[PDB]
Amino acid sequence: FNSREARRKAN
Amino acid sequence: KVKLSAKEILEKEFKTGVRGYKQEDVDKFLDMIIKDYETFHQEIEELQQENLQLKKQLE
Amino acid sequence: KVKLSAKEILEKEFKTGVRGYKQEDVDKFLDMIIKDYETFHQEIEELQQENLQLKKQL
Ligand SMILES: [Mg+2]
Repeated sequence: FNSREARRKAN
Repeated sequence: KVKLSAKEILEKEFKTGVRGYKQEDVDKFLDMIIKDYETFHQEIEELQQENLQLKKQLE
Repeated sequence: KVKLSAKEILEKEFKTGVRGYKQEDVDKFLDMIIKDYETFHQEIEELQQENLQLKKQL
């Protein structure tokens, strides 16, 4: 993941 | 010196609790801070390299 | 270039949820980030003054 928000969404 | 890094801010996991800050709000805000850390470090490296080249041309 | 600032971080309000990131932990993390913004600006300002003085010598 290159961003916190993209990790948050995937989780 | 500097305490955090862009990588450390990216990978930071906060514990949760009742009435905690909404995760989306915090993560979108920290993503902007992460870009800033990258900008800061690139500018410093650019300036440190210029500083070195100016010094070499003086001697 | 730079999007935020010490003052913009202090002023930032976050919505809360039934659950969310623990407010104490987020704030203490933001406190370190604010200190880093100060350190970055001081480092950049020192380097700019030094390069300016060097550029004058050439
Ligand atoms: Mg996952």
